[PDB]
Amino acid sequence: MKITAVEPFILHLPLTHWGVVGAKITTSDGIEGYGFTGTHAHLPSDRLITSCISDCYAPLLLGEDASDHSRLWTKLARYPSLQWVGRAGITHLALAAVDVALWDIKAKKAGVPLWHYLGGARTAGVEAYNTDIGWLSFTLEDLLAGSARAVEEDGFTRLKIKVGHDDPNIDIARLTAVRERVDSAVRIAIDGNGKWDLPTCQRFCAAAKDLDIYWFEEPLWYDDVTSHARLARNTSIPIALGEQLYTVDAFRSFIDAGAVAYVQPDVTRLGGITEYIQVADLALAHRLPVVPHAGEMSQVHVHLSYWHPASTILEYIPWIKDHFEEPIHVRDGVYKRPEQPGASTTPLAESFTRYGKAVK
Amino acid sequence: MKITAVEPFILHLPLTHWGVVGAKITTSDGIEGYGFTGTHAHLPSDRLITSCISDCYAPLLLGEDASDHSRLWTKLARYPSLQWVGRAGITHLALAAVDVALWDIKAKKAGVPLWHYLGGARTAGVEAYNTDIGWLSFTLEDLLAGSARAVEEDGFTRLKIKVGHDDPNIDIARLTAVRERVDSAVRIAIDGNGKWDLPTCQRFCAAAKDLDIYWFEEPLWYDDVTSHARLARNTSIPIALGEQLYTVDAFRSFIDAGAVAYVQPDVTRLGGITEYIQVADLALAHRLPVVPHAGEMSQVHVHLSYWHPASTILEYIPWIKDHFEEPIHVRDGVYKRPEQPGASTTPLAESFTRYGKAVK
Amino acid sequence: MKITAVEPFILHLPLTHWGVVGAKITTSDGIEGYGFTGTHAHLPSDRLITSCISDCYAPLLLGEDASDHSRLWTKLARYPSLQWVGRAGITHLALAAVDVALWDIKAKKAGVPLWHYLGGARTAGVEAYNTDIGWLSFTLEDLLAGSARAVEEDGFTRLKIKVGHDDPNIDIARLTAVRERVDSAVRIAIDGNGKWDLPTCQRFCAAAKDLDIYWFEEPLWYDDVTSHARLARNTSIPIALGEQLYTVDAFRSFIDAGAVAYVQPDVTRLGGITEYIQVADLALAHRLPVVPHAGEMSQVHVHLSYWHPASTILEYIPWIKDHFEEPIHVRDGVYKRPEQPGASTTPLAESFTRYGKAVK
Amino acid sequence: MKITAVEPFILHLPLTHWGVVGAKITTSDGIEGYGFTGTHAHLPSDRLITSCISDCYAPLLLGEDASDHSRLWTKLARYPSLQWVGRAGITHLALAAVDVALWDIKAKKAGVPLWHYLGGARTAGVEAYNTDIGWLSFTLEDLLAGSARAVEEDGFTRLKIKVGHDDPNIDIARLTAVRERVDSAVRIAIDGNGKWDLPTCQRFCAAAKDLDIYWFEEPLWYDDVTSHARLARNTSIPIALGEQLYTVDAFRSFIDAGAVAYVQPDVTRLGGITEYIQVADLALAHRLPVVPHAGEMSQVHVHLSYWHPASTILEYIPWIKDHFEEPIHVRDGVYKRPEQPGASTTPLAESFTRYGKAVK
Amino acid sequence: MKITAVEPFILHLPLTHWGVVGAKITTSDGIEGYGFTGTHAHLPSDRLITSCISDCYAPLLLGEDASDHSRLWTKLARYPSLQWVGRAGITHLALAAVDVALWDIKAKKAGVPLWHYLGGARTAGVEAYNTDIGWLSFTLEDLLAGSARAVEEDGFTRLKIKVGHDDPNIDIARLTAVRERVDSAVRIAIDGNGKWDLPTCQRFCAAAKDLDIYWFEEPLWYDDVTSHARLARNTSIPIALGEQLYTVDAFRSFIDAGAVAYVQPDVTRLGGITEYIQVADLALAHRLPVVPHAGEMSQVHVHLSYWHPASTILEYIPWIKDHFEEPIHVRDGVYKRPEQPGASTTPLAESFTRYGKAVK
Ligand SMILES: [Cl-]
Ligand SMILES: [Cl-]
Ligand SMILES: [Cl-]
Ligand SMILES: [Cl-]
Ligand SMILES: [Cl-]
Repeated sequence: MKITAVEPFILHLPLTHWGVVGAKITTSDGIEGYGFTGTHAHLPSDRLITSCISDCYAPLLLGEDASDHSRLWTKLARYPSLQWVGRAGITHLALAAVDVALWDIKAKKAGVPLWHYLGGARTAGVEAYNTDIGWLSFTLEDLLAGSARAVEEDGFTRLKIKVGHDDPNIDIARLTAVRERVDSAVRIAIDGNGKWDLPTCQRFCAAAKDLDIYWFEEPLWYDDVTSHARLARNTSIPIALGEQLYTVDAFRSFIDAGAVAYVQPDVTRLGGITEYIQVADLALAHRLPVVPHAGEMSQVHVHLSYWHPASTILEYIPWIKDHFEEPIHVRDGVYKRPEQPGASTTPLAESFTRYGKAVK
Repeated sequence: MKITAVEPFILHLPLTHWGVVGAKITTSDGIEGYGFTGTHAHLPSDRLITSCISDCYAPLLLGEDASDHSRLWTKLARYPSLQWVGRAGITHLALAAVDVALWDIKAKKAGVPLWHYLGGARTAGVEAYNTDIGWLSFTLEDLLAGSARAVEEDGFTRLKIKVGHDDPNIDIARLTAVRERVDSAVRIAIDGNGKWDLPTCQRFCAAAKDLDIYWFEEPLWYDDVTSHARLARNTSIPIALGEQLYTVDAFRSFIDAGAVAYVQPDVTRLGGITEYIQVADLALAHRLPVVPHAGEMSQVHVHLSYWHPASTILEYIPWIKDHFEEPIHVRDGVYKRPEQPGASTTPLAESFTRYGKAVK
Repeated sequence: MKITAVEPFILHLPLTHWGVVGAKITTSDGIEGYGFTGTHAHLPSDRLITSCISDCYAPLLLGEDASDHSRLWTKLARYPSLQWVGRAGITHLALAAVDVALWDIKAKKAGVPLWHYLGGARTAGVEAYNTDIGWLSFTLEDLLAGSARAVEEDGFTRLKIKVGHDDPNIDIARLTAVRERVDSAVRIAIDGNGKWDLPTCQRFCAAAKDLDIYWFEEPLWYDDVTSHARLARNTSIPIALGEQLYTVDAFRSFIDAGAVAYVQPDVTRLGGITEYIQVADLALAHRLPVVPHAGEMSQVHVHLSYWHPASTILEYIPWIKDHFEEPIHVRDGVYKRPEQPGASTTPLAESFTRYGKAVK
Repeated sequence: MKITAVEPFILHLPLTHWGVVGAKITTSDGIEGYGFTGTHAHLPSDRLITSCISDCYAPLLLGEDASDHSRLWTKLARYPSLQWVGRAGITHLALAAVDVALWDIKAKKAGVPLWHYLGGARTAGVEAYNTDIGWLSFTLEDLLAGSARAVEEDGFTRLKIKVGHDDPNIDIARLTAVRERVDSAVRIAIDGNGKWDLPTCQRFCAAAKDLDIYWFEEPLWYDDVTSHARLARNTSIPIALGEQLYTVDAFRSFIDAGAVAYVQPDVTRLGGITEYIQVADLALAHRLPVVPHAGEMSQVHVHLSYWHPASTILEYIPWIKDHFEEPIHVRDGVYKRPEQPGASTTPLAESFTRYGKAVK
Repeated sequence: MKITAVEPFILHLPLTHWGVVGAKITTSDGIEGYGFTGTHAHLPSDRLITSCISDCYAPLLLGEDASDHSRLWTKLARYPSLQWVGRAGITHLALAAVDVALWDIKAKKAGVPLWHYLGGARTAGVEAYNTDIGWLSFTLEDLLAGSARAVEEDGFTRLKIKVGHDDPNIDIARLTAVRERVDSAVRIAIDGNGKWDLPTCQRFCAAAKDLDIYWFEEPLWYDDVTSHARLARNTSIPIALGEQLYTVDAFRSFIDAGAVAYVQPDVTRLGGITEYIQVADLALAHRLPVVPHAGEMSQVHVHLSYWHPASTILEYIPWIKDHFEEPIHVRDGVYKRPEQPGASTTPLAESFTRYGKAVK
């Protein structure tokens, strides 16, 4: 159906805030689709994304058939003046938001949740891992208490804990303490957020040999394929990355080099669901697991991980879920399978009233 | 909707015959989907495929929601007793037929042609190349006359000519004659159908250095990645292959080795549209062109090439088109964009009446 | 001598059953040869193999000199309509059965067991490893009791234990318990049946560093060479595979990549003895050991491992041996050397009466 | 000296227009530095860059010592909320403008042209190549006349001609005609602007074997390293690229892979002069020539090429030079060495009056 | 049957002479097997081989079952004191003679020619190439006359011509003259007998670019794998080698490095038929053609090429054929298929009488 309106929006949601920055696209039948990227919720930079949506993309969308999501992806991504200042960064993040909104429309029009629209479920239950208990800012005391709570009270058996102290031996100590505190059958991944260099990572990985580390996410600088490839060969600890990669080309470079074992596409960083599927298919071809980064707090990725056969487990951070018409939900470490039509990107009406910010 | 019947069929269509061997799948709403593989039309081997469909796959399909095409692909592909004698060959070809039928249903239920269902057109016109004028059995005078007719009367600007004489210099002579006869603006690809070894191909490619060969399809043994990689490095002539590869895994091996430049998935050889899309996405990640082999005489591939953004040109062989509810059609070297709901796999009643063969 | 009859057969033998699916080939002198592949004993899929034998291969065999086993291998394997839907899967499994039957005839006509026909014994005793005590379905209690019995009562000093729980630490625990229970001089190989991905295998292999694992069979997806190559470089635990590979080309890809150390051809998966010997010679060239997978429960492989100089040890599963005219036999962990003319593929006459199933 | 103001500006200069989009930075002593990126001059996208400068970077610059250009590069590039939506694209282009402005200030305060500030001249004369005669839009007669005029009347001995027709043989025809028209001592580089795929490029390069092509710029997709590496090995024609690469990391990937011989950093695409120097030093380490792309129409690059010892020749496009206080000037194919203090980025008042656009 | 005698022999046959140096092995049933290596017919070095046979191998053979050819190969090859001074050279050449004799016995006892014993014919006719017209010692006029006679009078369509002048341009001149004289449909391979170094070969191959050279045999030093690999990548001319390689290990090194395309095992250099088959199987795995070198003047290789499916064409040199009970025979460029029981290694009585030399 024809697109009749494209309206950007900015929500600043409490955890200082997570930025949900995106597009509401309306079609002639009254269906409204939502898509968004994720930000640090600084208004002036959020507005660069919304300005791209309203000022650059909206004119390319109005009057077009929203059903043509593949064709429209290319129309926007390859628009010469925009790709000139793009292929990555703010134009690509704005593209992601539009793309997700178009898929939300497709599934809504079909009257089904996105995982069903795409071809059905590949599992009866997508297992979750809890990231929210693992932030680097936590004292050891608080890291331990939250980890224990997640496992002993909330039924998680998979956690992700941040590392990245200047001296990685501090992280060895923290992880050692967590390993002593929780049951051995708890899986523990770690995440360095690109903080360390190759030699630092080599030493840390050797020192972590007995800690049963599930994966090491973003150990090295985001755009440095070779360091990751060298690290992967130097340790048995699996390397995970993808959060920060904007394109299928970047994923191909990392995957083909053996620089990543756990592939982490993100519809808010790549060009939406469209480019996500391309990367997930690339991972499938290599028989590598797809574990997407929660740039949208898993609101979209729950669908993709219920559907795409290379998927395994799914990141859980509960910050924003209750602000959506269909919150993600985890019970005893398993994601509920979505039921509502669309991609569960639709915020509650009150979310705009309470947390919305002016785009201009 | 629930699957209520699965009926295999065999057509032996004249050009000595082309085998259209597949499945008609009916759902509770009365919609009928068709999918098929392509064979040499020998009844006893055709019946191995249909028996797999009726005796092995039908029990796994009846009562299932046809909408769940992704889940059902896995259910059939990974059924233990079947994959034990599978992963390639008969079982995988039967899987392809089923998968295509499920996608035909999906697009029929949506009321749109498959290319539109998938997200819209990536081009206003898919250019064709004529393979039917180039068979190795043609005398030089007939090769010349047909090549010239296709170009000068029928408006093709792209041809594919078979090679594969025991002495490749005979093929050099034939191609030299065609090049002299037709305008220089005619693109001419060639196809060896896996007939030669590496050294033979090295010599031939060097001898063809001035013939402006667009690509060399299946120069070497189908399962030999390394020979293709070595050939690709030894010549500037691009290598095309894929029509004999059964799995995404095989395509990954060839693509990552630099053993193929023109990637040729085939929904009749891979596991249908489902696996085709995975391979096309893999090619996209490498920025390689997707030019599918006409194992279904382009009835399905016309949709996929109109849609998938890595697609370029499309093989044309006119043998069976007139036996379909929506025949492919090429005018002035360009494929007509399909209009009818479905994947244009539905044959006419006359085809079954005149050319249908008993499956048991 | 001329082939006068080709008759497929299906036996379902108790361990729910193992399928012995093959061909009985009769020559003009009254000699009858037997060859077979192995299946899960599901009648409808077994019949695809027998239908290939009767409907496609028999016409190509009747009247031919059975002595010409090499020429006939090519005649069947490369028959255009069949290789079109082959190179792997059901056509290739049917080929294996025919090939083995032809070799059984050759040795029977010569009046000697196959290992002697081929050129004599390379060892005085082929050592066995017991797989039958190691199934993944066994409780730890039963795994321990059977392992202990095999070693302490039955004289095995080599075992193979299955792994592949979703959490490999469960397999670490099981193997740790077995290692504690049996003497240190017991060799223990493991087998994952392609269940895990690369990062999972890396972690498991590191965690198994002190368990003295003899080899790790099929750790990764069967058609994924690169993951196996990366794993092999990441651990000192040797990688074994081949059970699932249909062709010499696939073996070459794995072997040349350093993706396999223990080479496991199988006459029931490859194209019979003919293709087995090619793969064993390929392994010999690389000075790698040949340890064939018991797809025929070692009835044929006992001959090949007594003869081929790259051979080392031999898998033992006792399910079907007593149904043959010359059962394999293991005493104190050593295979008896076969005595009877042929390839010990001939079932007892009563086996057909008791366990035979109609092919049509 | 302390930064007291940061003012973005947008110029749309006629050649349909070239966008000069940047920042004027004022220090407490009244010195004004100018820096800019280059765009297609579409106001709504230009404003994304200026908004980043005013809304995001200005608060990080005001009150800082402009002398600290290295520290300030890092402060802006790594500001967490900005790098989160950056590392490339809009934020990085805005960073480039700021960085160039700070270097302009540095050289102005020193009272010398930038090439002198940096350490003096590596050559008595930087030779130019004329790009402006070679646009793909030119008819053959106009391509010929302009190429000949540049050489025979204006004293150029180096040209760059666009390629990129759908059929590269049209480009072969055009280049053949130019080669026949002009003296053999004229160097002719070509530029495909990322239009073709690997196989197309292989065929074209082989067809251009006798045309004495100096380099082939951007033959392939900008983010595809492997295709460039494979092409570079397949032809003797040198590959040039860099004008679309945003980071030193991307340049390292291409250079180390042997995917580029002529390295083309651009201060308007990389993070200014600061990052340009890093890339030029990387090229120097590989003994590869540095030939920067004219994203700033060589106003800045004339300094960098006069100075950096890996520099060779310099692109010339005359579109905007007359709008600057110190226009580039080429006589007899040689660039004039800049004389005025600064980086020759200061535009004339008339340019703002006639071609300036409102940023908000 | 038990071996009752082992008698070495030396024949110096005229073409200055070719040395046929080997073993006659008698079994208890009176069957006599013959096998031999090929030498330059210098008596004192020939006697080293015969002394190894009589003094070292005979004691290991007497009383053994000749049927056990595989076991006996190992017994002799690995005898510690012998392998200590072996693995190549004299001991291995003597081993070859013994091995061939045992296979001759095997086929004689079976009452069939060796190609039939091994499993039947892979072709209706093995094509020959004439080497005897191409010796480096021939003047150009004699090279021309003989090449033309072979083609125009004797019906050869395949020739091999020696190269190896100090200045390879003399060889270019000779080959150019032959190419001008004979029809273009004549295939012409060349052979340098290890005379040149890598750079010399690179220049020669480039100079031969238009001479349609079928293969370049032994271009480089026999034990230098890397030079061959580098040459093979530098030219389209195929590299052939193997006639100087003693072991399967050496062949594996060359084949896996891409240093050979035409694989040339020789039963007189490798350890007989036994090792030849291993190498032929290795070549088959790589889909490379097997074209054995005539160290036994094709008396044995005619069988192996009629049988082994990787075989293609066969070298022809007529020097010694008339001295055998079953001479090779070539008519119209095709080898006669052997008919007599055995491996056609049995010499005529006259050969011993006229050309036999005392071994002690
Ligand atoms: Cl996982
Ligand atoms: Cl194309
Ligand atoms: Cl072993
Ligand atoms: Cl230069
Ligand atoms: Cl050949």
